[PDB]
Amino acid sequence: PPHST
Amino acid sequence: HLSDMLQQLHSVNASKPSERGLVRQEEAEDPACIPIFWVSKWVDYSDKYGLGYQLCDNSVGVLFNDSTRLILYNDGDSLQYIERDGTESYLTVSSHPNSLMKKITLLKYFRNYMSEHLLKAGANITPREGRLPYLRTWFRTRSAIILHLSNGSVQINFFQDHTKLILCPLMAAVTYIDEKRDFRTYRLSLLEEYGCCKELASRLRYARTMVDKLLSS
Repeated sequence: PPHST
Repeated sequence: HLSDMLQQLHSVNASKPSERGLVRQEEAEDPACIPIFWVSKWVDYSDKYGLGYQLCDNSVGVLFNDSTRLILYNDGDSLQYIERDGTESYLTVSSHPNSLMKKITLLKYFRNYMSEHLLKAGANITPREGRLPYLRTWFRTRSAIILHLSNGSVQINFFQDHTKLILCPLMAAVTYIDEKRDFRTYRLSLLEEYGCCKELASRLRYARTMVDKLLSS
């Protein structure tokens, strides 16, 4: 899923 | 302290920080005002559970879709459960609290996910010395993710260039992480006297727009 760098 | 932060941010934006003859940004630095906490990494599972994140001290927390939150301290066993109404509770995993097993399980799954797939923002920065804060709320825009901590800090992670802002109204400061991952802290009041650059000024301008959103909610 969307996540940080 | 969100109201106090709209004050400070306006004052500096109102002084046209970069619209100065000679900008002496480095003179606005204040090493003592380095943050104690900031979000290292995060994972968005709001689709089914909620949002997971890691603080710079390696502790991990999660904001569930039911408005409750759970934090696991860096000892790997101490917890802090906050119900919607803000009702804090201090427990231990090893105490095996039935009512929370499922959420503990989920919390560790985020920990494992972030631990092998993500970088730790601000890894090259030692925070100053200080209870643990928790994520109050958050949201994203086409251009960034905004995170509001319970200690009053507001963090903004920009998508395009990976530049970050960490604002604190108690210290009335801001820490700016650039695209080189350089890490600096300025005292808002001083940035108002000595000024600052063009890219730092616009970001702070975007921050006021984000704080406005945080207050209107």
